Amino acid sequence: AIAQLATEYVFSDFLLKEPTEPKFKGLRLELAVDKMVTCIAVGLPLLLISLAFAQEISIGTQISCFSPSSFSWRQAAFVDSYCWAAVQQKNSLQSESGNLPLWLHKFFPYILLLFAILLYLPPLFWRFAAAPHICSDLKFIMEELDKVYNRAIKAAKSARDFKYPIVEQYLKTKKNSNNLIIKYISCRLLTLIIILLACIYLGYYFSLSSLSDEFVCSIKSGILRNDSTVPDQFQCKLIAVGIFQLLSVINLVVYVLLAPVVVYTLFVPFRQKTDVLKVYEILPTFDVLHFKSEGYNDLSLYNLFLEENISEVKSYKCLKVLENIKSSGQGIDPMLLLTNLGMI
Amino acid sequence: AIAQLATEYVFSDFLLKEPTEPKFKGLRLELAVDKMVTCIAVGLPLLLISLAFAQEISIGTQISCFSPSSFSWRQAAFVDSYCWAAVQQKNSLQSESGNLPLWLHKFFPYILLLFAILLYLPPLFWRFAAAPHICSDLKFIMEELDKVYNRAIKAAKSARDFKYPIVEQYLKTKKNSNNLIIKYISCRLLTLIIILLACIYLGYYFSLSSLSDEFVCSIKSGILRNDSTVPDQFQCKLIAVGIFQLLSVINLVVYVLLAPVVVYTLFVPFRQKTDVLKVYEILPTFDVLHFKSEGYNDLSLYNLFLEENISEVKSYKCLKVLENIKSSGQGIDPMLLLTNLGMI
Amino acid sequence: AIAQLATEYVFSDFLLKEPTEPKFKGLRLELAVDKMVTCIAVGLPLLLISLAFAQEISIGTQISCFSPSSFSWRQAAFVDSYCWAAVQQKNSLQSESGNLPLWLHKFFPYILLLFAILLYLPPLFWRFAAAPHICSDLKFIMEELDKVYNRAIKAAKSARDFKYPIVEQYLKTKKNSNNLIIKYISCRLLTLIIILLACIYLGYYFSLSSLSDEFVCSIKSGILRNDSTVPDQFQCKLIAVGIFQLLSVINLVVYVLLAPVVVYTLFVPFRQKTDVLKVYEILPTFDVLHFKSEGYNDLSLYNLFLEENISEVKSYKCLKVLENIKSSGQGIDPMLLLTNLGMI
Amino acid sequence: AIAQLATEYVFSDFLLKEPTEPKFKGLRLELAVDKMVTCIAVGLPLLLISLAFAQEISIGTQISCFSPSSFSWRQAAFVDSYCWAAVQQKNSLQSESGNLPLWLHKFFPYILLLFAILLYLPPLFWRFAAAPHICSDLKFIMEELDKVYNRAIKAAKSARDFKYPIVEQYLKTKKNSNNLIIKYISCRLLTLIIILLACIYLGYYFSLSSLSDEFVCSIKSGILRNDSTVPDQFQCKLIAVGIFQLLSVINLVVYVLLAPVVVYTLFVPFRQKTDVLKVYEILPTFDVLHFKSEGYNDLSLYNLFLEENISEVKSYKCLKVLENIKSSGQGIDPMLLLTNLGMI
Ligand SMILES: CC(C)CCC[C@@H](C)[C@H]1CC[C@H]2[C@@H]3CC=C4C[C@@H](O)CC[C@]4(C)[C@H]3CC[C@]12C
Ligand SMILES: CC(C)CCC[C@@H](C)[C@H]1CC[C@H]2[C@@H]3CC=C4C[C@@H](O)CC[C@]4(C)[C@H]3CC[C@]12C
Ligand SMILES: CC(C)CCC[C@@H](C)[C@H]1CC[C@H]2[C@@H]3CC=C4C[C@@H](O)CC[C@]4(C)[C@H]3CC[C@]12C
Ligand SMILES: CC(C)CCC[C@@H](C)[C@H]1CC[C@H]2[C@@H]3CC=C4C[C@@H](O)CC[C@]4(C)[C@H]3CC[C@]12C
Ligand SMILES: CC(C)CCC[C@@H](C)[C@H]1CC[C@H]2[C@@H]3CC=C4C[C@@H](O)CC[C@]4(C)[C@H]3CC[C@]12C
Ligand SMILES: CC(C)CCC[C@@H](C)[C@H]1CC[C@H]2[C@@H]3CC=C4C[C@@H](O)CC[C@]4(C)[C@H]3CC[C@]12C
Ligand SMILES: CC(C)CCC[C@@H](C)[C@H]1CC[C@H]2[C@@H]3CC=C4C[C@@H](O)CC[C@]4(C)[C@H]3CC[C@]12C
Ligand SMILES: CC(C)CCC[C@@H](C)[C@H]1CC[C@H]2[C@@H]3CC=C4C[C@@H](O)CC[C@]4(C)[C@H]3CC[C@]12C
Ligand SMILES: *[C@@H]1O[C@H](CO)[C@@H](O)[C@H](O)[C@H]1NC(C)=O
Ligand SMILES: *[C@@H]1O[C@H](CO)[C@@H](O)[C@H](O)[C@H]1NC(C)=O
Ligand SMILES: *[C@@H]1O[C@H](CO)[C@@H](O)[C@H](O)[C@H]1NC(C)=O
Ligand SMILES: *[C@@H]1O[C@H](CO)[C@@H](O)[C@H](O)[C@H]1NC(C)=O
Repeated sequence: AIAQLATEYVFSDFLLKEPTEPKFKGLRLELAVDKMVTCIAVGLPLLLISLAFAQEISIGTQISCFSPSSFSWRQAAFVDSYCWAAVQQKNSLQSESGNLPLWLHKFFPYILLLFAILLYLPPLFWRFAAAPHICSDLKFIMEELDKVYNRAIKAAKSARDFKYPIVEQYLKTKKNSNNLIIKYISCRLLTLIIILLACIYLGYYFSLSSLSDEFVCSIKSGILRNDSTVPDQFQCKLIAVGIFQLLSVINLVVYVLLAPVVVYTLFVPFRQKTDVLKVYEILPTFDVLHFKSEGYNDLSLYNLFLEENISEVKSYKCLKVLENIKSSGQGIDPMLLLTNLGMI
Repeated sequence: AIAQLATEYVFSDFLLKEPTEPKFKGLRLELAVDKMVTCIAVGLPLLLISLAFAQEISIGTQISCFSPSSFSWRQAAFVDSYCWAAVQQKNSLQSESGNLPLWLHKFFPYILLLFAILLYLPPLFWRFAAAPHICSDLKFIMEELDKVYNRAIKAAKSARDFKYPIVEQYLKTKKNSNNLIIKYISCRLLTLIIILLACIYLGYYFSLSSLSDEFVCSIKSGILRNDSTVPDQFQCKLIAVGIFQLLSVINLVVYVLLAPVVVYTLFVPFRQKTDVLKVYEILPTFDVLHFKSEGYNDLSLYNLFLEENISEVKSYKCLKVLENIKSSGQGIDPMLLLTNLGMI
Repeated sequence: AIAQLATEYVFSDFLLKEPTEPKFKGLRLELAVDKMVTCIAVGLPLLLISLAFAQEISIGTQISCFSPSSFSWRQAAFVDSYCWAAVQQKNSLQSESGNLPLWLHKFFPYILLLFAILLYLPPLFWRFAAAPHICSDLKFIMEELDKVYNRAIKAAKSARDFKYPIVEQYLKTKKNSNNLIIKYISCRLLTLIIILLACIYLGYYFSLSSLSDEFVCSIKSGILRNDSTVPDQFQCKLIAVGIFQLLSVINLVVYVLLAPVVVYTLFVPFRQKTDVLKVYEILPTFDVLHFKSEGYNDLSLYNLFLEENISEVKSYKCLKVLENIKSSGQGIDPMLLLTNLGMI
Repeated sequence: AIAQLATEYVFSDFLLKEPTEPKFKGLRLELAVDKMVTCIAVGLPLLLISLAFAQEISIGTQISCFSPSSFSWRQAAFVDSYCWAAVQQKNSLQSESGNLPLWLHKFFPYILLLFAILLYLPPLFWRFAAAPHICSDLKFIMEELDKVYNRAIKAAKSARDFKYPIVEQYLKTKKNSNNLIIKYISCRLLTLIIILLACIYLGYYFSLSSLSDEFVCSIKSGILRNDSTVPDQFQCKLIAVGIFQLLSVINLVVYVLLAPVVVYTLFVPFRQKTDVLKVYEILPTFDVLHFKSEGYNDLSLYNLFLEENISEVKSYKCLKVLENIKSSGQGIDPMLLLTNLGMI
């Protein structure tokens, strides 16, 4: 039913499932905006496919040819099925709009499924190629941040009663390499191109005259070519073409609204803001150097992933509340850190 | 069946599922009133869609055109399907009420699903954008309250046998920022606007003459335009239009009753009452300062979320019972706190 | 529905399920490229089979013979079923394209299923014959790497405050044996041959005239051979043949794009690059000798499997970050290793 | 659907499920070749049964008798059902090929299911009679091997810083008894005989003229015997007989390819090679005596089961890597064993 399709595709965790494995425990591995874009671009065409053939919106068979009254039920069924299979056969049918509109009307669900698959492909390539590496690197970075926070609080407590910046060096090294950012931009660009092509196709499909679904059909090949009792042609109409056009314009609207989001996603350096690591600069055990901005490198992408999935880090949360309290400046950062006692 | 739909949509945890993740363990992340509003506004139109096409209420096909007796079954089926697809084609049909009523009668389930999706969108935006931040902040606040309660009871026990207000400073800082409250008000306002538009549409749909479902249909395009055996027109009726109007007025009543709730929700400062933190003011380790009221800021929203999901805090429950006992004044707050022995 | 099939076969973990057993905990046991190739080559033909007979794309029965009007419904049904069963019987039918096109049109789903099974066979043979051995060997290798890393860090810590290369000897011994690599190459080659044969078949099927689906059928055997009221022949058409050809060309395109991937897979020594063990050469407890390259031996395959599933090793990750930091050369490898404190 | 059947029967763990009980944790209890043979021989005929009546390959009803035009739909249905039930009644029908072909055409699914059940019976008898005993014995043997390995490594460590061969005596005793091997050979031989009988039946079924499915049917018993309006006979055809023959030849090919595998399985002593226990002979605590070869006794079968499910033993894996390293001979077996430190 329509409501069942809605529950499956919008109100359920459709493509929102976290990786089912212990390797990525709590790691999104995909930005929220990218996940939203993929979920829409994939589950919208599927939802429209399901809707267009819902038991309520669908009168019945997808084509009716209006055989003569003399024709029996199965003769008329032969006519309808023959014309359905003959939309491909150009000789059989003669339609003013041509045969491409008939092909599109017959295979619209296939085309929507193709667009959905093509849009799901780049996210899958990301999740299967560049996701494990970033997951491992980000897990190491979070562990290092937790360890340095613990060491700093222990030092502060000892004072009240190595020291090498490994994480900073690793981030600096990531500043050079750009394979991950190149893959990310390539997959986003392919998604954008697929969306644009889908928009072109949907606009063309919705621009039809709405009468191209009606085509003339001739079961006059073979032994029936010279038969007399059979009329030279029939009036066939492809039902649900109006529904297809409505859903196609809906998908076109959604995709044109979505494309600016993908373009904004492509410009990762601009998105790289609100320095996540700036909060850690007040730790004595952490060097006061952010050095993450203004670069078409994997460093900006790692900064984005950190700003996305750093809320799960207790040390980061503690430092964030310390920073927020520092806005008033009533107290002292080391005193607040010592009082917090948030090692684990 | 009707009962199955009821069990799925009203008697089950439809959209009442808690976040399936360890990050939010026991945190609602959504006020009870907001959750009720979203659940109604989403699962009502879906329930009505399912009901309108239930196997019992539905006689059968959604349109019947009453072809002549001479017409065969599949000729009549062609007529019915053609008219179903031609509700869009204005030239084919001539109805007194126009063609918009026919469009609405055909696509009412789609319109209800659209309203449900549009009403579910703002809650989803909230849960995916502003929910993680408030979850982390509120978890930190609850942990700080538990820790300060433990410290105060330990101090009392030591007396019988830092001290910095970090949580108060954090709340004071939240008094300034307003991004969360702005997002909350924006999503509530969008929900209200969607509800009002849905009410307008449902009132228009229910105000129809009830005879607009009957339209005249002409299969007279193409080779059949000059055919003689076919009548110039047919009498088609869109079945289930009365059911659609009944369910639409039901949804209109529900939404007009719900809109005052959304308006009341918009005025969060008025809702900010029954100070949750007032109970903690009797703790020696906690400063006697509430400072949370009369502000279009995130502080009021945090106060609401606390008053919502603070019952899970054992220290808060203990302080609440101490406060309630203090109404009589027979005993002493520190003595009762020491006797409680409710560290964990 | 079409969307359900898509969810099952592309958006779900179809053939992507990890081995359901404690023996292989986190071990892929199959390279990512090989898994992708198998998943495509298997779940594409199945998806096309499901699509070709979807409730929306399918008009109805797969063959209609257009019995005379005098014929009753069940007489026409007998004609259709007889011709469906007589596509095999060459005498009954006379078609210009022959009888092989009719066989193919009738049994296309069977042929796609056969290709899917034949393509799934070599992966299954691998997973049931050569997977347990490589799993055990690789688990031992990872355990040895973890143990040597722990010993090296313990030695470094002791200095700050046996020694036999068992793993290196085992890898060197693997350099000689080649049964695993021979099995891998044989299964890949069989997969490639099956893909090529499938491409040949699909090209032949798509090269048909598109009118071979229309064949002449004669129910004139037995008592009906000399019957007069029955016409000497009927015009039968195999519906969905156009859909079969469309999906067959789609599968042909996918398989021709996939075959280069399989050919590249066959050349494992070229794939053996980015020495995984090179990072471990900086450990005092590990001998400085890689000795893994330029060989049609199981050593290259083991190197590939290591480069695939070594990210799960904490010691390997730590050594990798040490290597990446060494690019700048600011610090010292032993000092960084001591500071890391990543025993477990 | 066809793809669903494929997923259930070839791509899923059909009859590949490990024993669902804690008694056999990780013990196959069935050789890989035997499991493959059983899985094929059982799930192939079931798959063919499901395929032959798939919603796509099946035109409709399994028999059509071509009643006269004067006959009504339910008169024709009576004719078809009567002939379907009268394939057994020899007097009613007169077919050139006889009545056995009609029996076979009607009950082919039953015959395939019978063959599948008969082939599944011997494996079930094994798993319910001789599997628990071998499971217990093999678990004891693995535990003894682990214990002796632990004792030997402990002795080596003590030197660096009872002694009775219970397992060897148990294996020697198993050398005498042969009940398990006799049961194994009997079940394999019964499986082979069932496969041969199935091949005979399938060859006979596929050797039919392909026109035996067409039989003459006479509804002329009872009050209708002397009725005039009813024709003396009808032309009935059993649909799907061609599909049955195709699938039967497929099953015949599979079974003839499989029978050599079963014959090779029967010769267990030849399969008994690559002495698993030879690796343990280098342990000081283990006597240097294999004494397992060249015997129609349970010892060879136990050797096969060990070679199958010994990879799960850490001590065996360690000894195997020690053996492989000994190929070069660079080091010493006791030194390598001491350095390994693989007690558990
Ligand atoms: C997804 C991508 C590939 C879709 C590409 C656009 C498709 C949907 C449409 C939009 C405009 C279309 C073209 C418009 C006009 C003509 C001229 C005609 O004489 C032949 C077909 C041809 C050349 C059409 C082919 C298909 C076409 C290119
Ligand atoms: C992503 C955005 C830009 C998509 C907007 C849809 C655009 C591309 C659509 C809307 C209307 C469409 C046009 C409608 C009609 C025709 C006439 C036909 O003979 C050739 C294609 C052509 C000229 C179409 C080309 C594509 C088109 C311009
Ligand atoms: C969800 C929102 C967009 C719904 C908006 C209201 C819809 C349901 C209805 C209510 C009143 C309607 C209008 C009433 C009268 C007319 C005048 C007529 O000559 C053209 C249509 C037009 C202009 C209608 C368009 C659709 C309309 C605006
Ligand atoms: C949220 C609350 C206010 C909704 C209450 C429903 C109201 C808005 C409904 C109920 C009856 C409706 C009217 C019924 C009939 C017509 C005549 C038509 O030619 C134009 C629209 C118009 C004038 C409708 C406008 C909307 C309407 C006034
Ligand atoms: C999967 C593998 C086995 C498929 C092999 C190719 C199949 C699909 C096709 C492609 C070309 C075909 C051949 C083309 C021409 C002829 C000549 C004709 O007089 C008899 C059939 C015969 C000999 C065909 C047999 C089937 C054939 C070989
Ligand atoms: C893997 C790649 C190479 C596959 C590409 C498809 C090729 C092999 C296909 C496409 C068109 C096909 C041809 C189409 C028509 C005929 C005529 C027929 O009488 C014999 C087979 C023959 C000659 C086919 C042989 C195979 C063929 C050449
Ligand atoms: C599974 C086992 C039992 C199958 C045994 C073979 C079956 C399928 C077939 C193969 C050959 C067949 C026989 C061939 C010829 C005749 C002679 C005829 O006048 C009576 C039936 C009889 C005697 C057939 C009986 C059934 C038969 C034995
Ligand atoms: C396991 C292997 C050997 C099976 C190979 C199938 C063999 C046994 C099949 C293939 C063709 C079959 C023959 C086909 C036709 C007839 C004629 C009939 O009047 C008696 C049975 C008889 C003589 C069949 C006996 C069995 C048969 C020889
Ligand atoms: C049909 O009859 C015409 C008469 O002109 C003839 O040309 C044609 O070949 C016939 N077709 C068939 C299929 O017999
Ligand atoms: C139908 O016949 C009329 C007669 O006036 C003619 O004008 C019209 O073009 C014909 N239509 C078709 C589709 O042939
Ligand atoms: C049909 O009648 C013809 C007349 O020539 C005869 O040859 C043939 O044998 C008959 N067929 C049957 C099945 O009785
Ligand atoms: C049918 O009529 C015949 C006439 O010869 C007679 O012999 C036979 O008994 C009748 N059968 C029945 C069932 O009445």
